[PDB]
Amino acid sequence: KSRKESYAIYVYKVLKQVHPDTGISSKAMSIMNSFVNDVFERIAGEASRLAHYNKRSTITSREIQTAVRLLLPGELAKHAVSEGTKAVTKYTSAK
Amino acid sequence: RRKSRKESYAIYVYKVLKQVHPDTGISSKAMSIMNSFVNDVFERIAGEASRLAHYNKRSTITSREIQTAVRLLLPGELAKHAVSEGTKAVTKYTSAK
Amino acid sequence: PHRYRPGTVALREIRRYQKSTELLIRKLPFQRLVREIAQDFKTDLRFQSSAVMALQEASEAYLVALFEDTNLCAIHAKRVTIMPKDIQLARRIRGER
Amino acid sequence: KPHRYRPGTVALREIRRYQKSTELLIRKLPFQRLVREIAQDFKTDLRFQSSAVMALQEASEAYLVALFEDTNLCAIHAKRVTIMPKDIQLARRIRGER
Amino acid sequence: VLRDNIQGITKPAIRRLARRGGVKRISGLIYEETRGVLKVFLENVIRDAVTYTEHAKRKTVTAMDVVYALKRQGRTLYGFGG
Amino acid sequence: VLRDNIQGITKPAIRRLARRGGVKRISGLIYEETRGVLKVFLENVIRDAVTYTEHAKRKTVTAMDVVYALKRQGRTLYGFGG
Amino acid sequence: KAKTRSSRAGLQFPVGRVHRLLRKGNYAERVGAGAPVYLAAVLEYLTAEILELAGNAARDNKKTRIIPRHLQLAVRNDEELNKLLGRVTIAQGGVLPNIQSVLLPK
Amino acid sequence: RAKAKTRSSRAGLQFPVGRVHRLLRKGNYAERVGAGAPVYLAAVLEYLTAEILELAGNAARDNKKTRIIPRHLQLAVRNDEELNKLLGRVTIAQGGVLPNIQSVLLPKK
DNA sequence: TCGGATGTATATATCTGACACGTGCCTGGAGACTAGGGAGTAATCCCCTTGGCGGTTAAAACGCGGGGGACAGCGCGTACGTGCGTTTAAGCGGTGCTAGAGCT
DNA sequence: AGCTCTAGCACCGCTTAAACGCACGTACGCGCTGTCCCCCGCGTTTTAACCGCCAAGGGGATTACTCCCTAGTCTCCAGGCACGTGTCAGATATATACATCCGA
Repeated sequence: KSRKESYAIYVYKVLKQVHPDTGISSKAMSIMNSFVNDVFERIAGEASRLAHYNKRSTITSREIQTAVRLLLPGELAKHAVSEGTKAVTKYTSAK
Repeated sequence: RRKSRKESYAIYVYKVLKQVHPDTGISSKAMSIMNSFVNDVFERIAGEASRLAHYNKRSTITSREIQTAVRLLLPGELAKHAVSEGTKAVTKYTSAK
Repeated sequence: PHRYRPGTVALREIRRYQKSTELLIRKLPFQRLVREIAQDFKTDLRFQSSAVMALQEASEAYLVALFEDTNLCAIHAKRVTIMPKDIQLARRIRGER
Repeated sequence: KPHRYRPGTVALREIRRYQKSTELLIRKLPFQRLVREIAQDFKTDLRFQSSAVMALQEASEAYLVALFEDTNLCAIHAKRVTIMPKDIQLARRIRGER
Repeated sequence: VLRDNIQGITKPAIRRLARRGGVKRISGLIYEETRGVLKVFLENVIRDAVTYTEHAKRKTVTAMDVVYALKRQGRTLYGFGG
Repeated sequence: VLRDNIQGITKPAIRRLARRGGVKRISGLIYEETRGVLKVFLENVIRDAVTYTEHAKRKTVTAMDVVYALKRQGRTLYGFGG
Repeated sequence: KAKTRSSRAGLQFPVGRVHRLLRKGNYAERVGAGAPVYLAAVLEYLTAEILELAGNAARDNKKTRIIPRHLQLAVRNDEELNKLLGRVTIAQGGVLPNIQSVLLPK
Repeated sequence: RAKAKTRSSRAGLQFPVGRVHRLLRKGNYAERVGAGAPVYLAAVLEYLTAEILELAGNAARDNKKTRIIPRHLQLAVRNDEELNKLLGRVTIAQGGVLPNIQSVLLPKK
């Protein structure tokens, strides 16, 4: 289809939560969208390897959590894992 | 209990060895390296063939994807020979049942 | 009349080009070089305006990064003038040569 | 007086011998303890397969040997025969490891 | 047929790149060495880019083709698409 | 329990590695620099290997875990399976 | 009433889109419901980190619109984002201002 | 029923087309795998196997050895400019390194 | 030392095209329900990792002489930087087209 | 296979500032030298790596069984994405502070 899907709106919403007074150029937004897609591909890519290495058939939070710990550096991983686990905890508990 | 069958390219690597050097043998360590090499090159070509299919939003990996992955991953003349060998195999195979 | 000593303006140019984001290579000459190379792989190829810019952005970033590595090895030889052997060493240690 | 080889003569002989052979140059037991020591900082009471320790040693020795080659080039580039810490630091910096 | 376009990259352009790279003084031979290095770099990137174009059976090299080539060569470029 | 084992890698062992690397003359300061470099290398590889072991809920680090750690680290090791 | 999975998790990034991409990307035969929630949170967190450092760089340059320069500065100044994006080139990002002390005047 | 004949034998290949086909599916590289894909891939893998084994056998004879060992594989992969590029990021266990000394280190008269 | 030249920094004002905001709408996410087998549990086994003893014997550590190379200091020249007049062609605006990317 | 109509290609004309050739000085390449130190090669001392055999126990691999979780399917609807919009952020233009560099 003609319609192109991009994380623009979501990146913008995060920007508003971080710096509501600050805007973002279309060029900077293109970089951010490509950045999100690259990091997404890395985590999903490593998550697939983890499942295959264990001959598993489904990607779970453990694979994502492990991929994050492998791909992201020390502090980013620890902080990202806290955010990820919190989001999964709230999602399942809120129901 | 009995050990679970683990597949390996050992006998196939050996048959290829008998063609290039009938008098030459290969140690288990060297065979393990050759098996690792075959598996690694397999995963690399298959991995690039996957990206190619996804980039063109194709659902099937065909000889076109494999041929292109080979041209990308193999350097210089290795690509030309590999493409020729792959083409010869596929063309002759198509003549079979 | 007044004149700046050797290297005085060079240091000013370094600050200027590090503070500036614009492409340092002329767009049209770089585009012709891309065309000259592409025609060897396939005749009558076409390039999107964004594709030519993408090649230039990567090429300039690659060369700038290489010059930094080159400058570091030049300094290691207690020199300030970069020489071809510095570029060769950088590319060799980077594993691209 | 006893016969003595000139400085660097035996070094060249050592280079040839170690480049001709494929034997691992680090002692297995000291390296094995080092591996578990580093591992002990990540998870207590870990176990290591015998082949896992060998795999780490093969990679570690190959990495250091390759780094020493890059280190020798930058040392030679500075018109020096003796490699210095700045040679390793530069090789690693140019390799993008720092 | 375009030819001898490598010499089209002006001498100051190489200087500007070196200046951005922090190079204070540039030897007169760096210009030819830099042209040769860029020639090799572009050949490698264009070869893969054209390969993606040919595999897609297209005649126009798309920006995504260059990004994929750069991505395969471990020099992923952000800003030209995902 | 295990401690200071980094000093257990003897000075000749580093020399032998340097000799295989073709180094004809080695300054005495290289030994400490080499140990530090090796320590961070092993730390990066072991961290990933242990991470695969933990994900598999296993208690022993297998050769595959090491090969996958190395493979992910960007250096592939042939001869240990996979 | 339908409530998007992102709002349930308290996230802005679309869990639905991440779930669709995980399934359509053929990363595995199956995808657990927890995977897209966890992944969306990680992507949202890393997005916030980049935007925060980029916004600070923008404010430091007395600018109120993030441009590629601010993104490059943020990525290279952070000791961890530079490690994650060490192999990454940013369009129009330029380079960090840096001159070696050996080059400066006596 | 016709006599079962392996796809490898039909293609004139030693490498198992069936195994390559199974692995291409089990690895989930794509939703579908064309019958021509494993034949082409098996031929490429078989060719590259022959290329290394040919050079490795030559290195073995040059060392007066009849069995290929990791040393012969390393010498072959590193002496060939193209195989060294394909396996530049690859480390071979017990393979060692090429016997090369920088000319500047050798003595002078 | 040091004062003069003088590039960069900063404050003000005009402008504008870019992005911040609104809209229509439609498609793909959300809700609902199912099958069914992947994942999880439990019980078992056994093999291979951890640990110890013994001793030896090769390898490591230690001291030393000394030599050759690390490199501080110097010469000096020619190479590279700075400056200028020249002029080149890159960049821009505009017009023509139509191959061929995109979609059905 | 067919249609569309995008935008890549080609060309002209003008601008002007980047590119160039050249003048010419001294910054810096590096050949040469002194030297002293620290690294080498060797003998000696010694220590802990290695071999080898035995323990044992745990955790990895396996089987059996289950179930609850995900993929498929369906409905639904308002979230998100092209289109529309405009106003105000930073480019452009000007004024003008203030540090640094060089020649004396």
